[PDB]
Amino acid sequence: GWIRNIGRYLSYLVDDTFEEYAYDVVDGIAKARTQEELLEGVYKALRLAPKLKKKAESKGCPPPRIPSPEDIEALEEKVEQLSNPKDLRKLAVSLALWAFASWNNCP
Amino acid sequence: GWIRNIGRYLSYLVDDTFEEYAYDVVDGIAKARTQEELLEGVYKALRLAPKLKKKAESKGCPPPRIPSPEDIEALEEKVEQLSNPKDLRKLAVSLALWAFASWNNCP
Amino acid sequence: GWIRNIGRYLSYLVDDTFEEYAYDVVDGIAKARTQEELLEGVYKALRLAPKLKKKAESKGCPPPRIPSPEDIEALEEKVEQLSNPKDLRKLAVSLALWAFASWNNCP
Amino acid sequence: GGWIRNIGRYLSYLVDDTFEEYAYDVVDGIAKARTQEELLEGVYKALRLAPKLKKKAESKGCPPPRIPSPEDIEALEEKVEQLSNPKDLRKLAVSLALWAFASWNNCP
Amino acid sequence: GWIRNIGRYLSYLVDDTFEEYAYDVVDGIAKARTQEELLEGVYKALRLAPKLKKKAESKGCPPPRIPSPEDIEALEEKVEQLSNPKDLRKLAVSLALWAFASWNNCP
Amino acid sequence: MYVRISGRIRLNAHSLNAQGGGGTNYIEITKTKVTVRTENGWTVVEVPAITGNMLKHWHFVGFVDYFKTTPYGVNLTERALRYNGTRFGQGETTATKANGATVQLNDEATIIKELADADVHGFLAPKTGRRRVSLVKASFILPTEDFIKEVEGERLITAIKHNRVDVDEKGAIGSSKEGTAQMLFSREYATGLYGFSIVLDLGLVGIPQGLPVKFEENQPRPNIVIDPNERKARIESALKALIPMLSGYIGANLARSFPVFKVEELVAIASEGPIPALVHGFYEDYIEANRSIIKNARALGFNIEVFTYNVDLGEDIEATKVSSVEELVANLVKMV
Amino acid sequence: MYVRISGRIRLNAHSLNAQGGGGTNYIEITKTKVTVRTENGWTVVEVPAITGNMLKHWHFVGFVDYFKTTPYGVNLTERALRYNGTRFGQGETTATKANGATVQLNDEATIIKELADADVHGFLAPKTGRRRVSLVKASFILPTEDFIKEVEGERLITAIKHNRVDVDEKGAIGSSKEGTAQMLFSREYATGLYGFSIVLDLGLVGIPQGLPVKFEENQPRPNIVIDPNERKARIESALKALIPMLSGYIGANLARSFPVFKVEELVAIASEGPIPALVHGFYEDYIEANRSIIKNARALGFNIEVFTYNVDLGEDIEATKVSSVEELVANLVKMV
Amino acid sequence: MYVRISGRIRLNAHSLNAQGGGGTNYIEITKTKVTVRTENGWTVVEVPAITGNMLKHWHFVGFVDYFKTTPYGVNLTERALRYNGTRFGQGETTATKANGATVQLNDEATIIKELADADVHGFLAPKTGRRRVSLVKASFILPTEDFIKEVEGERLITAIKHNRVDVDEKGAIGSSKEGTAQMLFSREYATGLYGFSIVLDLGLVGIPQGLPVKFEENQPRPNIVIDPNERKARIESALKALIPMLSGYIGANLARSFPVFKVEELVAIASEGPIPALVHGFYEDYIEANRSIIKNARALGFNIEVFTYNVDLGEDIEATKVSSVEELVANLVKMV
Repeated sequence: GWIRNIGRYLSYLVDDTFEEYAYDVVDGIAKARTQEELLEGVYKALRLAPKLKKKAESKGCPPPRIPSPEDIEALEEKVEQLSNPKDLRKLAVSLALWAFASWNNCP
Repeated sequence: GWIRNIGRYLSYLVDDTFEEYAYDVVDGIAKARTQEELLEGVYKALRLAPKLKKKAESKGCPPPRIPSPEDIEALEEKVEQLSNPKDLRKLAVSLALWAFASWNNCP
Repeated sequence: GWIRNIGRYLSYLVDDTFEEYAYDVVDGIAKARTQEELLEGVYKALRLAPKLKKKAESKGCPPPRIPSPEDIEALEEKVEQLSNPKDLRKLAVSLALWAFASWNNCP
Repeated sequence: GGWIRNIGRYLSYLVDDTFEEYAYDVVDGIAKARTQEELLEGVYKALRLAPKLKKKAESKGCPPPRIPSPEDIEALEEKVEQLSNPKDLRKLAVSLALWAFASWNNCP
Repeated sequence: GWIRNIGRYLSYLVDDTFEEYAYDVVDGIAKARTQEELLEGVYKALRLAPKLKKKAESKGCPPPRIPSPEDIEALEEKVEQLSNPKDLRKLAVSLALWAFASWNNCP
Repeated sequence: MYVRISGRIRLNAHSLNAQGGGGTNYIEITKTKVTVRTENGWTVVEVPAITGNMLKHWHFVGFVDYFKTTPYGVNLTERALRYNGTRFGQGETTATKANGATVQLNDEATIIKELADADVHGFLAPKTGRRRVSLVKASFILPTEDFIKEVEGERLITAIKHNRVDVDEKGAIGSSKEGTAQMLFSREYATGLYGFSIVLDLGLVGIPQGLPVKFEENQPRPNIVIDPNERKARIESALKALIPMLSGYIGANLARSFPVFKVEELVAIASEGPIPALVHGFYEDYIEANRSIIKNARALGFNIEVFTYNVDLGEDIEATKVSSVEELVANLVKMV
Repeated sequence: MYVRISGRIRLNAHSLNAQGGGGTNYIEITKTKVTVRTENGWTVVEVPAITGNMLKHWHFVGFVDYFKTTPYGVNLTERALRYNGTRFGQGETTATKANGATVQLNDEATIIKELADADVHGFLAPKTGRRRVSLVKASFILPTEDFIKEVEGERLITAIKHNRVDVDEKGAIGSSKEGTAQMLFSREYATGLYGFSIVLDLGLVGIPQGLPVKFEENQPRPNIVIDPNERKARIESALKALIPMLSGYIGANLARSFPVFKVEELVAIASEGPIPALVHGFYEDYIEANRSIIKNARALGFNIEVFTYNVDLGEDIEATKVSSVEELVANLVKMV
Repeated sequence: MYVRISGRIRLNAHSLNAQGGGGTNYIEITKTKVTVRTENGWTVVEVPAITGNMLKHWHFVGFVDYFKTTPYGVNLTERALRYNGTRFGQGETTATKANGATVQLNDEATIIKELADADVHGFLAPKTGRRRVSLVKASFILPTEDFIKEVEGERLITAIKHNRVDVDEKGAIGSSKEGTAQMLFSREYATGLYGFSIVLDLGLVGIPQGLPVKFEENQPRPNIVIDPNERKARIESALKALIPMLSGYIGANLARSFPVFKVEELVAIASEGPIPALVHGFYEDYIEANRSIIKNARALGFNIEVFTYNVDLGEDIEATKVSSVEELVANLVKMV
């Protein structure tokens, strides 16, 4: 449920075979407690897309799959109806947890 | 049984020949009261992947075994349905029962 | 058989030499009533395994017999069918009985 | 098979003099072993006092107590495992409970 | 045949010089259809050792003698094969019979 | 006026009525064997219990305590005033009244007239043969059966060691050679949900059992050797003697143990005529048995009164809900 | 004058009444079994507790501490000055006096008129056989039932290991082979919300148990063998002895633990005539029961005075709201 | 000078009283479980703490430090000069003074006469059997309820990991085969706002515990074996020992941690006679629990004199508004 594409995108900036390794965005995603800073963090993570797209062809592997605009839009109405911090931070830490795994980014 | 694979990775960070000794995260995972605490502990344990990736080869050891992205799905679906403190604590302690076992790594 | 190894490890926490007298973990394991108490007592007992490993060479004693991953990864599902405390108390007392035996820890 | 006397020698240290450790409750519980679970519990309670006697025997010029070997524990475990009938469980419990009261020459 | 040393001990619980008058043990050992109740009765009689020894100590006359451990195994190594009650009687009744004799203990 | 009481009382950390050791450092709590039905067939289990004799002694103590305040408290025994439970041991023929007067033992009526304890709790005079059965009956105190069913035993007992700190003028423990008295004894403490049943056969106070009736012209009448005020005071004191039973004054070792002793539930019946005793609270199915045994008894034509605390008794039974035991004794003393 | 106090207190990081070590490196607090409903049948759980014997001894310490400043403090046992709870021991005939004189064990009247601790806490002299029951009864201190029920197991006893530094004259640390002493002894510390049921009767203070009343002219004349002013001073000291008990001066290992103490609430009843003891605060529904125990006892004819600390006890009950235990004992000492 | 002080201190970034760790690379701050109401059922939480043994030892260090300067400082044990926490060994019979003399371990009057630390902190001689209750008792240092409850999680401890670097004469790090004595040495660091309730029964200093009070002619007198000037000097040193306690000289790891320390608030009471133990500051409403423990205490006849820092304590109570800690000590020592 709209949780694996964003996990793939977050992993794409930490996994190997790349050059842009920015732990700041993934670290701040886990350590999020209010709506504004979480939205700022996700937007900052998404702004790294053009660099990844331009470096994808530098190795010949398939380009990273940027999450679809509908997936990005769903987060707005998925977070706007959460008010308690306990459930607000659960998704925040799940997003960061999904970034660390052992698949293949691109052959 | 879907836990020994991640348990081996957990044991990789509190044994010798790897020089981590991060007892804090293991204790946090084992001594977890709410599911948010368990998620945070697992996130901290999984955070130290890249540090242990290339260090094993530098110390002449086989690459460590990150849990496959499949088992994160099962862990998340289990923690979603476990709300009572009893079963949640049982799962949390069972995750790190063998964190200090005698796994044969780096022969 | 799968009880003698764990009992051998447990006997290391109370004996001559190995100056770490931890009767609390043995008492908790023996007096455990539910599955969670037994699991947390076992985790507390195994938390001292690095201490025994470090203290083995500090006194010239042979290295302690850390329980293998196999016996624990069998004991966990051995626990997860006991719906009555009567069948759990016998397992707990069997686990904790070997802690006070005349083992040759430091020959 | 000969280990009954071995464990009774240790159990006798909880009742005799020159030890100041009069733990009659554990002896009575072992002697009143209705089922195997609390029989094992009584044996564990008796074994819990082993460090006290072991360290206090040398504090009064007496030989250390003969703590039962792990072979004795294995024998007790296997005897309990095959016993699911109180008929022989009563006599088994009384067998090692009776050796607690004996004129052992612990301190010469 | 190791009867006098235990006969005197059983007489200790009935002699007028010891004002405790525990007739239940004598009846229990005398009336014993099978093994278990005879063993329980002799154990009950043996359990009053501190009472006798440091009640006679408080009286001044020399303390009673506990039966030696040498013949303790003698009773159990013979009673095991006495399956037939009729042949058990010949000693079951005699154990109580020797307890009602004179046995001058202390002036 | 006859009274029967039964119910369940919760106990915790009690050491009431131990064997006392006598000549050892171990103070064993008394044990008794009771029969448990069980789905596997009837079995026998050893459980801690309180003998009825000591319960009766405590009832006598409470009776004396609440009878001294009565203006007629002069009719008490010297031994009774000291809570001495013995009554006219062998070889003696005279009783020392609390007033200092001497009471002969050749007649039962005189004894019951001048001695309240001998009248209420009965007496025996082996030298002269005069006997009088007690008017209060006490049953044993046992853990209720369903409690044993639920706990699967657990041995329900702990042993706690208490020392005898013997500090001399020099502050030393000694070595058993100077005269020191330092050792370490131990006490057995138990708990559980016990059941109790007390029978108050208060219908012969002031009435000798040799000639209970007179038949002046062939009609029954009580043979009372005391004025009615004395009988009323004795009955009221006996009824109030149940207060220091349901409050926690039951048992020995009250200085150190003092059982926690909360009453859980109770049912009491009271009537002038002879009434069958209720079912003792030890049995798990005693609510329905008591309900039937009071309903049918009232159906026969017995003018009984039923007081219930923390028990429903249904709705057909006309029973009074009593909030606490002192309210129960107040209701009892309201009806003579 | 009889006074019964029961309530709930909060303890943290306490290690009172440990089971000792017997010369070993592990010392653990006393534990005992209790029974709780837990909405699933009466289950038995083992919880830490401090025995009533130790509480009674600490009450005696408070009493002997507050009795010295009284001008009548000469009448005291010399052994009691150093807080030695021995009374008369076993093989003793003459008891030492604080002044320096000697007291014959017999003639209980002399014992109670010359020794004050024996007057209040009773004594036993087995050489002759003299007995005097304690006039202060202390109950166990268990964690309250609802706390155990709502904590859902999850044992709350923590074993803290704190060492024993042994710096030699050369500044070296070794083993027993060189003559040193280096052990890392461990102690068990606990917490929780406990209950206390201190009950103490002072109507027999200075009254020998062999003859409580005199009957000079057929009247219940109390037999006071001491000066009435001395009796009043003794009662006042005993009542003020609750100042340190409920302020944190109860238990062992006060030097290194000093239990974090706070009285959560309590209720006390005082009367001149005998009264039922209040139910312990260990049970969840004690307060309501106590309300009934009060409400149905005043109507029976007892002049019971009731004091509460932040306890509502409903209304229509003559209860006094005491701001603290000190104000409570201040109210109590006025009616002596 | 039965002085009781309790208050809140903001202990930030400390590592006092770790768990030792057996010498491995990970060592953690000791933790204990405390109960908090949370307004929805009492729950126990595990939090860092400072054991009272550490506080007592640091009080002893301050005492000897401020007693050496006094000219009466010769009477100090040799082991006490080096701040050795031990008092008397398991099997030693003699003690060594600062000047090198020998002190016997019998007749504790001379022991407390010739030794200062053993007089004010107590001792224990297992061989001879001498003992002395500590005159200074300290409680645990726990985070306060109002703080522990409003954090709602917030594990506090951070576990900063700092390791030793080792280089040989060739500037080589080395490996495990050469050792090089390298360990990671991870340490736990905590924070929070805590409370302390140390007490000092200093009025008994210089008095043997065997005969605390002597009787010249039926009148009490303190048994001051030492010179009164020596007693005053010891009292002054004991009072001034609190100065390097509320300044940041408590706990361990001072060479690296030295906690960022500040006293948030405190209340102290000196008085002259035995007085109630002041309740701990760990509870949130302790100030109110103190405002009702000293306002009414003065009504009973206690000459309580109270000093307060950053606590209102009402207005009707005559409380001296102290501005710091050492001038609180000055006010305390003004009355010697």
